[PDB]
Amino acid sequence: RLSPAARNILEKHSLDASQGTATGPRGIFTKEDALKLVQLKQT
Amino acid sequence: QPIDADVTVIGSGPGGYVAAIKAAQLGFKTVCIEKNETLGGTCLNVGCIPSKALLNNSHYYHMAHGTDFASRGIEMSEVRLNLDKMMEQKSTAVKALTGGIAHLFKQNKVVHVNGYGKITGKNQVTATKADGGTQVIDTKNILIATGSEVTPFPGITIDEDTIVSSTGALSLKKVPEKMVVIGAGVIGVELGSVWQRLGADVTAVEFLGHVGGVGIDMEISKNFQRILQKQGFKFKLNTKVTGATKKSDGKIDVSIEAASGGKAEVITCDVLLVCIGRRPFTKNLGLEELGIELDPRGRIPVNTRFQTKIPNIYAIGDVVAGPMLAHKAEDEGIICVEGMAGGAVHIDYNCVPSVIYTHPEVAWVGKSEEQLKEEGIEYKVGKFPFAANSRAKTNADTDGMVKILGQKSTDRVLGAHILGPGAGEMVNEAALALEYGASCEDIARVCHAHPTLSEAFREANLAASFGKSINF
Amino acid sequence: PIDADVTVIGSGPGGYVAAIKAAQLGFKTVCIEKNETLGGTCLNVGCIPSKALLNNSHYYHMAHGTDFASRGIEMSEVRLNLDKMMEQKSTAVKALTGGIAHLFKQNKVVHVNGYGKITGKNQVTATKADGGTQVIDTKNILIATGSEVTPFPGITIDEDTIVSSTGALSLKKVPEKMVVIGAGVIGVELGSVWQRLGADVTAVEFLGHVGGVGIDMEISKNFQRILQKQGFKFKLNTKVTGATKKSDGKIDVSIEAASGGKAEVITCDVLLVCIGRRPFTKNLGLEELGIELDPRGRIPVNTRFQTKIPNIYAIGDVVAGPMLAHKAEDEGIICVEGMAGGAVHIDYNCVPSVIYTHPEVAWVGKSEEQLKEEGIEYKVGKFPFAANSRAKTNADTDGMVKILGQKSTDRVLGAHILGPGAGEMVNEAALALEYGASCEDIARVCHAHPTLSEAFREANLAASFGKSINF
Ligand SMILES: Cc1cc2nc3c(=O)[nH]c(=O)nc-3n(C[C@H](O)[C@H](O)[C@H](O)COP(=O)(O)OP(=O)(O)OC[C@H]3O[C@@H](n4cnc5c(N)ncnc54)[C@H](O)[C@@H]3O)c2cc1C
Ligand SMILES: Cc1cc2nc3c(=O)[nH]c(=O)nc-3n(C[C@H](O)[C@H](O)[C@H](O)COP(=O)(O)OP(=O)(O)OC[C@H]3O[C@@H](n4cnc5c(N)ncnc54)[C@H](O)[C@@H]3O)c2cc1C
Repeated sequence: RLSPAARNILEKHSLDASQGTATGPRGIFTKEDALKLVQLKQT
Repeated sequence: QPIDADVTVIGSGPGGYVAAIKAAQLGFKTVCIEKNETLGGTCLNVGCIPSKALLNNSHYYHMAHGTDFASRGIEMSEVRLNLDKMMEQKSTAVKALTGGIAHLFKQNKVVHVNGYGKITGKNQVTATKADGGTQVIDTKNILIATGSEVTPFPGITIDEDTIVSSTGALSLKKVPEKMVVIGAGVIGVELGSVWQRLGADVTAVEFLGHVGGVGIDMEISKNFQRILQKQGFKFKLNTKVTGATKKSDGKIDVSIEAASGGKAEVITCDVLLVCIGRRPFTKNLGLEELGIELDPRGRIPVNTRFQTKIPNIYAIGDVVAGPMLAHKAEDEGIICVEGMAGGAVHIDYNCVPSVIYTHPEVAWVGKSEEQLKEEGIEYKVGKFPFAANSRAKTNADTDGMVKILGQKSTDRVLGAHILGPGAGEMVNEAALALEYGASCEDIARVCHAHPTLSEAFREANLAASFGKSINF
Repeated sequence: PIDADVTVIGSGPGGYVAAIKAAQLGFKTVCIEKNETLGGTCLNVGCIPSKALLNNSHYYHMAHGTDFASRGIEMSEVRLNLDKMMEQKSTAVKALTGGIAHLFKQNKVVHVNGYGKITGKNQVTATKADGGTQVIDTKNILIATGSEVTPFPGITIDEDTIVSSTGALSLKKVPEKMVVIGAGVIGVELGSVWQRLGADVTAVEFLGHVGGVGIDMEISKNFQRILQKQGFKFKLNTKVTGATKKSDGKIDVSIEAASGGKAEVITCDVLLVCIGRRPFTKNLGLEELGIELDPRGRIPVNTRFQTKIPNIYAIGDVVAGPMLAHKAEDEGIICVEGMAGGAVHIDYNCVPSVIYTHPEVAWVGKSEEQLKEEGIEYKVGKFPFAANSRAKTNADTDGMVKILGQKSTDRVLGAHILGPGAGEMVNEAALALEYGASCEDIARVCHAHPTLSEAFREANLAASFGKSINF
């Protein structure tokens, strides 16, 4: 379950949330998770 | 004396003005062209705004003139209607909001060009003023947001005097004794209710068998209709109009029949409101000489980035497919411009809410039971009547309910339908939940302020999830 | 003499909700109430009756004042039939009390009428008026005895000229002048009600802001400013030294600066005393069971709402936490669930607060002050209702939405709304916080146009992206 914006961020950088891990309330892939992948990739 | 820019937007309505502003805020040298005297388009000048204002004022007039205020100890001499003053409040709000967009343009340095826009080259648009004045704009991108117009009814000529479109209906000069409305969709029901409250004998005639337009949940539509009829608003569903005639005394004879033929009858009225629908406006935009062909409905085909065939020319809002709603046009205008700057562009239309601003209000988002059944999706139903909600009962405004549709096994919220007090605002909590792929459980968990109408939404979700609510 | 699995003492928001969920989870349940009706404070002399008067007085003001005239709704004269207005309120209360009743019948939750006293770790005894008594043996005991009005030292409330919120809600006539002691939520709502109905009202508050605890300061000051414009007067940073009944039935209230000096006297016809409320645990048997209340008179509980005796739980107004009806209900639910073997959480930073005046005020999460105090770095997003389409079309533009988000994670820390629709709008915020939403998340949620909620969307946007579209 991607959070809106997390979904927006992942699309903008062509990333698949599977690559990361959801760190948000009740199994949500938050805007922080999305950014941790854009970072922990373009790192 | 040409001028240039990165993005030129044709149309200053919900989609257009919001796109122009966002474009500028993204750095794009932006221009917005508008042929009418004011910005804001349909919604602002003859749509959402004026209609919500008259809906608000007529609702209050009804509360004071009827038994509501008396039931609360507010006793009055004689409640009189000053229609012109009621029209003035509406006009003042509209004028303030139009002035606001002009100011928001200057603030974000969006260049406002007055005139009729016409694409005269893949990277050029020519605005022509009424006086003949011309202005050329060479642009990298062109954004089409020309919106919509009233769909005429074959054989009946709207003149905005006794035969009106929604525009003429928003400005009548006196309460008509009797009014007939062709079409019981959102716009028709709203305007019909406005005049019914003010004293008109109102009847809406509709081809289909339900009111509220496309997508409305059937149970919701039927309950809504029952309430409106109890208010005095009449309906002739599964009925076709075969023609209308102006009479010797200024009245109008509208001839009708059952949709399937037969049961012919005539109903006479002082004002005939025609609102069977609205359609994409693209008149002399120059789309032909550019090879941009419309679909059968007259819309401009576009991809997920809102690009037309010619990749540097986009289209959004009422002029393209999807719900013809203001917020829909705004979202598209926003993601389109963000898209021009490399941003994502995926927009889930299943999360666009619909609202009918009558009283009771109706609002919904997601899918109706009919759609779930059509897609063969197995589901659970959660219902909670406002008559069981504290704030609603305290306010003595208890019509309707909140109906939640959940995926039979994943308890995921599939649809939220609201008929009653505050439906309009409440549907946004619903929208946000869908955008998060919420489950009935998720919502049921959230602590909602007591007493609030939203508790009906929370509890309907609990009844779906757990199978029982607390207060019902 | 009967028995059950769970016995709840008190049928208010926390009590009756807890009782119903219990039977709904298979627990044989009994609920005991001393009053003639169920519902507790909120339903009988609290939330409900006050919202009814706020609603009615607001409509009275729109019709009696300039609002309706500006809309073409003309009336030669508009007058108040207070009895009738009071009747609408009580008709509402009575309907809702019968409702709780019916809900107990429906969920087979047994109702015992009497003052309940915990006579043993697994026994509760209730005593009626006539003198009779009912013995209740239970494995579990849930105490949701709630609260009572906090009295003011030196001034005795008689519910005549000197009333508490209970008396203020049933006044028999509009007082020519009224003094309110305490400018918190309850005081501001009740004083606004009477100010609209025609009373010359003044609230005296020891603290320097109206609204109670936790309310954002900027929100509190804008709110105050609007109420004063309405004619509601305030005496902040002021102490009430005493009050005296006068020859003509009026009341002289003597006041002076909080820090000292500038003594004055204000005469009124009715004195509303509402400096606070406190947990009610009188003659419950706790002093014998070894249950030691904390200083403020509250029952100390743990995460599972357990007391000293693990089979005895306390929820709602009797325990710490915001003394709100929904807070009481949430606790009563998670407690019962935990009892049936379930986890129990409740982030009190997600329990909203609403002020039902007009403009309304509502918020959830943290205020600017709490953030500064906590050392949390943040950013601010504000959107005035004056720029919100629906607000403007309705010609009801007071206020704004203010969003607070972390300077770096863009996470939503708190939301404060002052203006139309705040009360319902805060619940969209509560949902957003429960998902750890960021400002961008909300800004990217499609909101219907035109709705007041667009103000919330645009505020989250100005905070997330730096600027909104319409302002
Ligand atoms: C009576 C009524 C009530 C409504 N109520 C609601 C409601 O409550 N909620 C809701 O969501 N929707 C409502 N709608 C629909 C809503 O108004 C439209 O969905 C919305 O305006 C679509 O926005 P748009 O920007 O695409 O187009 P529009 O706002 O229709 O038009 C944008 C602008 O394009 C301009 N334009 C067109 N061609 C040219 C050209 N060649 N050169 C220059 N300018 C041009 C037009 O003059 C116009 O100002 C209502 C509509 C009506 C008629
Ligand atoms: C004027 C006013 C307005 C308010 N407005 C709001 C508002 O808008 N929003 C909001 O959230 N909160 C509001 N509140 C507060 C709200 O009413 C309380 O937070 C809520 O009632 C707490 O619920 P409770 O169940 O814990 O306790 P209560 O409802 O206070 O009490 C529960 C019950 O316990 C019973 N009881 C106690 N001891 C015994 C015993 N020994 N035997 C039998 N029965 C017993 C009492 O008689 C009572 O009925 C308002 C309060 C007042 C006074």
